[PDB]
Amino acid sequence: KKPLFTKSPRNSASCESTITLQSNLLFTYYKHYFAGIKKVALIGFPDHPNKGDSAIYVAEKKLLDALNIEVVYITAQEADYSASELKSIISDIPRDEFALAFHGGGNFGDLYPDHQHLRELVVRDFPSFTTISFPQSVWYNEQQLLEQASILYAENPNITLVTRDRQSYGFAVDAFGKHNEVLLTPDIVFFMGPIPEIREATPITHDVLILARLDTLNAANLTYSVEDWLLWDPPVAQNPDSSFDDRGQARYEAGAEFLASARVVITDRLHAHILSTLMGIPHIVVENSQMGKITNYHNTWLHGCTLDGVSVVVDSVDKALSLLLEWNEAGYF
Amino acid sequence: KPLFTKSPRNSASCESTITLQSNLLFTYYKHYFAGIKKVALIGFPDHPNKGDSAIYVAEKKLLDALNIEVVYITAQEADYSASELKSIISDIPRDEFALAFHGGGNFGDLYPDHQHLRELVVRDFPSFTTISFPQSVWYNEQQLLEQASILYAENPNITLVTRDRQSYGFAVDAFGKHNEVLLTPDIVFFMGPIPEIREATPITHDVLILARLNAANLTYSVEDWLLWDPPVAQNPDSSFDDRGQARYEAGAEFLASARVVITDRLHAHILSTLMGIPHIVVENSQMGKITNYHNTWLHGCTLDGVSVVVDSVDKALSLLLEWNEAGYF
Ligand SMILES: [Zn+2]
Repeated sequence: KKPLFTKSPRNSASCESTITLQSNLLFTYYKHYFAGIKKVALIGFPDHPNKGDSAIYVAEKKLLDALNIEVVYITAQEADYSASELKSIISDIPRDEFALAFHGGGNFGDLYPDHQHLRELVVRDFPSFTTISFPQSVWYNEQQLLEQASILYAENPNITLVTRDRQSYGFAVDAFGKHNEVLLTPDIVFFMGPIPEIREATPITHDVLILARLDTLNAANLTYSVEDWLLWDPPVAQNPDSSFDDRGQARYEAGAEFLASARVVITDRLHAHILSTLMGIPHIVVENSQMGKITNYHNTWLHGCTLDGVSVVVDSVDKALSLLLEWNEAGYF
Repeated sequence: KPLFTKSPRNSASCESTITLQSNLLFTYYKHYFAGIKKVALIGFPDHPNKGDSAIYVAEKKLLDALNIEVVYITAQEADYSASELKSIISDIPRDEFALAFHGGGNFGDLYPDHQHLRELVVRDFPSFTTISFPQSVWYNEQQLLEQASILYAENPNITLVTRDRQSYGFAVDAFGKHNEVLLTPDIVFFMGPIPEIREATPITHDVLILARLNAANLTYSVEDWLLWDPPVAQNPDSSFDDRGQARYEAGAEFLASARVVITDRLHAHILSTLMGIPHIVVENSQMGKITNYHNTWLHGCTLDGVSVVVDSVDKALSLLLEWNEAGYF
């Protein structure tokens, strides 16, 4: 009953509506495109410390569970991929009940040839199945790399590409839109819905958390942490005998608790921004890169969460601190 | 009972696609019309184009489904009255009233009057929930784009809805700094499957060529659905609703008179899809008048017996014959 953002109740209603909209669109799109599917192989599981990519995995599980679809196989990298093992797993499954699902996020571009290569390997071993991605960021600065990657999608018109932001959508359409369906949906993590439970369960350890690149102790009676949520990793994730699911769950929960430790967050990471929004943690986001790592997504989907006490975007970390103080005297956290 | 009876398996795929588009329209507009009870429709198409009138009826249908009443309609500047609209909304709470821009292809170089009416209405009535029905949007001329951009920059509350990929990309680059821009299906898909009017209309010709070999035994008509107009639409004492309804129904019956349609019009293509009439679509222009929309939304209706796109009218005839011997119509 109570607002997601306590301390900014009227503005909270607008962002809660926006969360619900994104969650419904995800369901509506994926219910349709997974019609008839009962079992799925997940391709490109993020077996590495990035908290946002693991949160993407958990939200993918949640959506698949909501559609009564079972994950019967997972591959992270080429090294752990086995065509024989996957061939045997799907031998007993009717063709129209099985799909290939590409793990979403920012794994489609110049910097991610291994992720693309795994997609190529799996689709060519198992062609003519319902094949679709979870919502991706997509961009190639280099034509040569784009031309290479385009052959897979041209030769397999059944593959449906899902993008999560307007710039990725426009790029995907121009590059692959002749042969493949291209969609624009929200980021899958919004299917988790409001998750204030974890905000309330986690004890507050600092007043502010700075999850961004850089110091200045403006002593307005506020403690702060300048930690990075990359690098460090839950011990369970470091275990080789642990399952993919265990690693992804642990990394998601760890990342969520990490943000919950503060009353306000300053961040330049998209999924620190997304998760804080879902948990009802007030936060300022810093767009300090070119490209648009934050702003491409934000301007596509989150206009309704762009409010005082909820979430705001600024062009620098110094601007974030200034606004933080206004929020403090306003009592937004 | 399939929508496309002579292509039952392929019909299922296109019916799903219709349902998807209808649900997205509802989901988006339910959200963005939250709290709204009454609406003024701006840019009503008071002219013979059948597709634009079909857009109007679908707009009515959606508004009715959200329990929203249309309390005012303006087609052109000549019939617009600020005083009349001001008095109509005087007793309505601010947050219960919205301005709704009539959708379709009325946003670009060729449509300065449509844009001008939008400018007039928003500046007389600023700070209301303001949103468009799904539009096609493109400006070839920078000078015209720059002029039209001022309205949307000065009124950040306006939400722009586009109906295709290219329009969305254009709208985003041009207006995306200040305004929300959406990509939804074309509003006419909220009508859902309408085979009733296909079944009610008697077949007059075998083929209808609605665009710019004969025997083996196929009759054909090369009519244009512009120009001619139901007599009720020509009546000045008729209401906007009557004209729009009549023009929609007339356009629908016109397509229903054939067993197959060849067309180069987007809404002949859309309506034929909804009615379950097999048809071939011809993309004979440069702009992508058909293909921008089709490739955004209708991959699932791109099947034999349902609907196919080709680059010329000659190609359409060739495929028609394959469909005839297959028995797709
Ligand atoms: Zn004028």
